[PDB]
Amino acid sequence: DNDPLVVNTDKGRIRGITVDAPSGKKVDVWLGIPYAQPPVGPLRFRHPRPAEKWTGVLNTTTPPNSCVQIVDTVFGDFPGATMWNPNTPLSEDCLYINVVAPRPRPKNAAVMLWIFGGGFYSGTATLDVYDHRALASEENVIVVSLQYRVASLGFLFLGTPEAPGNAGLFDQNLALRWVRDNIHRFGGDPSRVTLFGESAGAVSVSLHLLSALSRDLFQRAILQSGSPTAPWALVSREEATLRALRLAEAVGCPHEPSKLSDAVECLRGKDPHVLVNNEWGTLGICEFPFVPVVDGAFLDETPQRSLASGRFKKTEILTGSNTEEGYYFIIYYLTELLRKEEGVTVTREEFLQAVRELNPYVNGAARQAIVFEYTDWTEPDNPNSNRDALDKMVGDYHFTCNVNEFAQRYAEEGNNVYMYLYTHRSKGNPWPRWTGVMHGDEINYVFGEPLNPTLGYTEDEKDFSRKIMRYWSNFAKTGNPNPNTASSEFPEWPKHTAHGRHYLELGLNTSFVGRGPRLRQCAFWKKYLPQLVAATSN
Amino acid sequence: DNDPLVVNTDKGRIRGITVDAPSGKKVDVWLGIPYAQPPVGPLRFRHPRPAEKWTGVLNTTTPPNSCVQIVDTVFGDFPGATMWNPNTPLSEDCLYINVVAPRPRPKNAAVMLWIFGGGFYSGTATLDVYDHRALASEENVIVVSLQYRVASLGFLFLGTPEAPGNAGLFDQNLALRWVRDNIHRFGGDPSRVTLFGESAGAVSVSLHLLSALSRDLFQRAILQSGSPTAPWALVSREEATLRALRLAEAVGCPHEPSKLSDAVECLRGKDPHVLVNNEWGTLGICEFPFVPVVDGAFLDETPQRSLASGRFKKTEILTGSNTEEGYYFIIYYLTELLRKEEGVTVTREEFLQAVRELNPYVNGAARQAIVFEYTDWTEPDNPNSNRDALDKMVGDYHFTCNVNEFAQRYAEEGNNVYMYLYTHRSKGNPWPRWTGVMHGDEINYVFGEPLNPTLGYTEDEKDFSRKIMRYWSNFAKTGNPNPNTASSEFPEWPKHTAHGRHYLELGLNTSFVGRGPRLRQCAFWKKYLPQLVAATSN
Ligand SMILES: *[C@@H]1O[C@H](CO)[C@@H](O[C@@H]2O[C@H](CO)[C@@H](O)[C@H](O)[C@H]2NC(C)=O)[C@H](O)[C@H]1NC(C)=O
Ligand SMILES: *[C@@H]1O[C@H](CO)[C@@H](O[C@@H]2O[C@H](CO)[C@@H](O)[C@H](O)[C@H]2NC(C)=O)[C@H](O)[C@H]1NC(C)=O
Ligand SMILES: *[C@@H]1O[C@H](CO)[C@@H](O)[C@H](O)[C@H]1NC(C)=O
Ligand SMILES: *[C@@H]1O[C@H](CO)[C@@H](O)[C@H](O)[C@H]1NC(C)=O
Ligand SMILES: [Co+2]
Ligand SMILES: [Co+2]
Repeated sequence: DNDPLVVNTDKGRIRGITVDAPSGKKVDVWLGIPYAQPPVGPLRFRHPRPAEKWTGVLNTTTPPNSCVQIVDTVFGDFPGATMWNPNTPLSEDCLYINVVAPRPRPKNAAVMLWIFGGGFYSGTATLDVYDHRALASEENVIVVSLQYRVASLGFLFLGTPEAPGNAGLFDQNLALRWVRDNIHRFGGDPSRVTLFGESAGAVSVSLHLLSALSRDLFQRAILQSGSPTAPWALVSREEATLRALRLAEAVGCPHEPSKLSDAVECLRGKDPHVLVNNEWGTLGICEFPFVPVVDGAFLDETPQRSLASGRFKKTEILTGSNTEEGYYFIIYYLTELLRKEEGVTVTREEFLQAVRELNPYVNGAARQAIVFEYTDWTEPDNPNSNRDALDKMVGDYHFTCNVNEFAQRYAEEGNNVYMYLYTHRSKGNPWPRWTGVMHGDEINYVFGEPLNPTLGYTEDEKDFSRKIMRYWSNFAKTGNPNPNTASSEFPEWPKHTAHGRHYLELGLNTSFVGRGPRLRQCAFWKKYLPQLVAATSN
Repeated sequence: DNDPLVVNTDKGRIRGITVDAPSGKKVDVWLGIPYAQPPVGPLRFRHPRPAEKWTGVLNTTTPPNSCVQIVDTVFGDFPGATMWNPNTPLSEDCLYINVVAPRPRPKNAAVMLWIFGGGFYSGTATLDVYDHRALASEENVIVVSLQYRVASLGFLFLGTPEAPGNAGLFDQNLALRWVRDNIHRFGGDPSRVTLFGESAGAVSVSLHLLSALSRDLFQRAILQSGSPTAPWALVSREEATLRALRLAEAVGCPHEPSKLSDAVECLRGKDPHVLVNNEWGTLGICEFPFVPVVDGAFLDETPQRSLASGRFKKTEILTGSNTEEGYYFIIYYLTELLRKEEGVTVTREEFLQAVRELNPYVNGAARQAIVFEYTDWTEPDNPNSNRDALDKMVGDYHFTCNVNEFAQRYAEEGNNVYMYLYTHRSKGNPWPRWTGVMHGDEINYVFGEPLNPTLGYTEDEKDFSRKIMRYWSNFAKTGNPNPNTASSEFPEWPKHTAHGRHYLELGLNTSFVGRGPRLRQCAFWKKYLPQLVAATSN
């Protein structure tokens, strides 16, 4: 065909469509490309099979079905909560890819590949926050995104072939293989694939750097507020086996570790919606029932041992955190304290009880170390500072410091690292003004949501999106976010070197280069408190 | 006599002398006024008796004998060390008072009463650094000072009547009773006696607020680098007996706790220089062999209990610290490392060894907390930063944090407190460059030593001296260092209130107002580490 919209993929022909960006610059899109067999019936829980080849021309004009997942209804139809809720029908047949190329169609352009986040229980590529048209057109890159299986449906583990674990990661892996085989046909370069993700998506990106099966499938990596050394990122084979049995028990299935065939058989027979709804039992803050696991094929060691020994992809990294990571998770957890309303505060007594609840696995002498490290000693009983203390202890432990470990371990092995601290509140932010720069706020600006003027983003926010979109794309192209010839509009992002630990603050009216971020609080979590538990355990 | 230089005291007459203050201005001085029977022979170690009345007119014109103590000759003749050594001849007959009045002679002026410091083992009022002429003449106040017994001669305890303890403080108490009975005859107000001291002199001054015996002998208090809850300020009455028995053992006297009369008798017979030069056995950093004790008369409870209950004088307080309180004591103690020379530094392993030797009583799980709290996580193995960390751990624990606690409890019992942080180096400081603003560095400036034209102080340093001399004298006069009308050259010193905890930075080119200072580091020593040791120690 002389038509550019039709593209001969390795398994068949697909017809795309030309779509207007919100900027007014046209782009070619291909939405809902089948990259794998629908994991249905006996294929549930297992690793994906490549899609059966088709005869004729399939129209890839519609956003695909999202994977079966729970829906966030705790705050009803609250725009800040519902923006992450899935916007396409929930189906087990969710294994699809979306490609968006700029106009005119490039030759061998840099490929930016988005892997979504939702604590490995939720999320989808089809959300409007992940719109590719801005990032593609404004920066001249092939923006790609994929669906992977989430929750128990993508991460059930029993230490058996029929529930081998990491099925969601192998979904991502098979998509990376697809991009390598086919993205050149859409105007991309297979050798310049940059993986970028947020939260569990950023964790996923880090596991792809560590893993052997995906070591030769991409080039560079961006990691927004996530890393493979996070407490929640992985779970042990011993605990993962028990939770699958708990799921079977809760759903009404045979749930004995002696005979594990009977459990999976009926689990595959159950409705996928009742399966996901009965996952959440008694779990603490920021720990998710079904997440990645050290299986043997994808990963054959814990990410710490890979990181300690130095066994990871020798490539550039761009990573970072936000100032208020914890609040989002302490909103959904701790519901009675921290209500979704304006001007909430925490009294010292309420703060003292929260460290017990937010850290239920630590002795008591360790809990004394936590109350000292996270206290505003200028005004110890300040209701606003005590609320802030809760955000930081959760945010540092579960996100910021784990990004720092990963980034610092990449630095002192020779690779160039570029750390950010995202410090900006959107002017019309639906959440309370005390919540600050929450986990996932950066996403709105990296994907060019302010360039859509039908949303009421300011002029400086539009300039700020254009600013960080360049850093992201510049890095994906050449391995440096910095421009070729420096500018006042585009300040210097220095390397996060091992000896220096520098980072660039990302905000409206700044270019402040700090060091860390928050090295003392991370030193607490990663060095001090571990040996304090080791000392006081006996 | 209508001659003004003579004054008929309660025990006789004395004649003073007119002399020039270094500046050029003229003052009346009365040097070596006896206030006690020489504590000689039977009266050694016991509390002082008042002076026997004399006939005629005593020529009170020569500076008094310094009390028996050791001479600092580890560095030989280093000007920075020899300035604290005694400049008048050593004698047991040392219980004298100095009075210096400005001209024209006032009528009912504020009395600024100086108590010196030397770890309760050393010091004298006659030192050229404590030059009263400049202060008196510049601020129009009656500057008074006194000689109190130091070392074992001043503070020996065996729990007997013949060695009751606190003789040095009872010397000060009697000296305060003299100033109350007599200072109206020199032109001073007995009701406006403001005590002021540094190091152990500030401790002394602080205990006078606590004490029942000296409660009604003065008005206000100024406290430089000192506090009654300092670890070195007092020792236990249990320990202090053992200290005396070890001193008796060293000199060759009976050291049997069953028979204490033979010990004190034998000790009374020995030469006073033998006694002082055999006190320093195996004592760690910032802990002195003979210091104050809870006796029953001067103090009938520990300073911590009196602060717990609010049992102290209801008045104003002007207290503070310097930035580098520790180095001075880390130079003399621990001399193999950190020696007296330019550009010295401490490596990580030397820091790790230093924390063991500067805190040898803690259990090791506590050492991990100290190293964590006093390491620069920006650059953990920086030799400069590891050195400064040693200054702080000693400077905080022994000085800064006890000053803060005393100011805090005062502030939150409704008293008007004023906190400072002295941050200024003399331009011609003989000590090394790395030492910074060391312990007792402010004394030269509060006493008006920069106004001496034979010395080479800068004109900015002369202004800075006149600046703080005004604050001090304003406080002594009114209970507030800030001037009435609020001058532009004199910045606002806000009250160190219980809620805010504001302190003024005292430097050349700064009027910076902070919080604390070092509240986080003081919460470590006073809040966290105490409950750690109790958690860990079995
Ligand atoms: C989309 O697929 C459908 C069916 O698989 C096709 O839709 C038709 O194609 C042409 C497009 O100009 C028109 O006749 C109608 O829109 C549809 N007619 C019929 C008979 O199906 C088509 O192959 C694909 N879309 C396009 C734009 O080619
Ligand atoms: C210091 O004391 C002396 C002796 O009590 C005072 O009297 C002087 O005594 C000497 C004898 O050594 C006579 O030569 C002088 O004439 C006396 N001096 C005066 C001024 O009368 C002496 O007055 C006292 N010192 C001062 C400065 O008055
Ligand atoms: C913010 O920008 C303004 C000029 O637009 C300028 O004052 C400065 O760069 C920033 N403001 C500060 C640092 O107060
Ligand atoms: C204090 O420092 C500032 C720096 O901005 C300078 O302008 C000023 O001249 C300094 N003060 C004096 C008295 O020199
Ligand atoms: Co059962
Ligand atoms: Co013996």
